[PDB]
Amino acid sequence: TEIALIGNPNSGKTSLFNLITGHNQRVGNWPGVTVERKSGLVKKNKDLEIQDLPGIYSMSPYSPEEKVARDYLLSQRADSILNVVDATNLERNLYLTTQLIETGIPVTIALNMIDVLDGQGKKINVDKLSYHLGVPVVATSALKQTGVDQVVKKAAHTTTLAFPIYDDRLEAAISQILEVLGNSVPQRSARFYAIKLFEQDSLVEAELDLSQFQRKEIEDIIRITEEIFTEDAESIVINERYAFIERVCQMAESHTEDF
Ligand SMILES: CNc1ccccc1C(=O)O[C@H]1C(=O)[C@H](n2cnc3c(=O)[nH]c(N)nc32)O[C@@H]1COP(=O)(O)OP(=O)(O)NP(=O)(O)O
Ligand SMILES: [Mg+2]
Repeated sequence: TEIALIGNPNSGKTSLFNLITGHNQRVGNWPGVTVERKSGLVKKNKDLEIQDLPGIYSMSPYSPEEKVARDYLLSQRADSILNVVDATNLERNLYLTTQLIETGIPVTIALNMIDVLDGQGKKINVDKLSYHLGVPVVATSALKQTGVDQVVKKAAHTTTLAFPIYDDRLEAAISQILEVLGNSVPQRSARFYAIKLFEQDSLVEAELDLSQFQRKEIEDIIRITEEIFTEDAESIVINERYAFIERVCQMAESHTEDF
């Protein structure tokens, strides 16, 4: 079982990797430490091979190091994404998370640096956060060495799909683009690609070898949807992503009992 450590730079990926595998890979207090993939067997379960990757802020990234993690993800090798999330910068970290879920590779969140959040006198409702994100979440600290074995066990158990649901009208366009795509994208990641094409992402547009006919249909779908939303395609998706994350964070900061 192949488990990939994916998350923003400086979120504690390698720190967790080292704890999990017994390795002593490079860890530092600045973003951009890890620059290539490192594999290692999980000590407590030798059937699992975990992968340390350079940090990434989104799936439309701006450095060669970020490209290593993106290419790795879209190569379809991973069985599990162990998404390492900085608990003290939750909203910013969840941007990538929502794109990761869209790849259809099951996501498990290591809600890391929980000890820092503790010292800030702050709290995250782990169960609400997991419920609204539709993924398992385990609070971890690579510093205090807590939750680490638990989150790996959980990630492993996901390899044996709910996505963030946006505005109906955007969902209608994503479904239309999915139809146009057919088998021209890997089935598991289809939604990730459909959304990126809606956004007119340069990388995805160059990567996929779509026919003129597919491209014209997608163009027409985008134009129709922009007129429906009275907003440009790029903004539609970014805003939907932001609104989803905002709702999620408000749930995550809510410690009231649900009756
Ligand atoms: C006391 N440690 C720190 C507390 C706050 C900010 C930085 C540090 C620090 O001395 O450095 C690393 C570490 O110990 C610290 N750290 C990691 N996990 C925890 C954690 O769970 N709690 C605390 N307090 N600090 C943690 O964060 C820093 C980043 O860790 P990684 O290099 O593992 O991050 P990455 O995701 O692999 N970056 P990249 O390769 O994608 O560029
Ligand atoms: Mg690292």
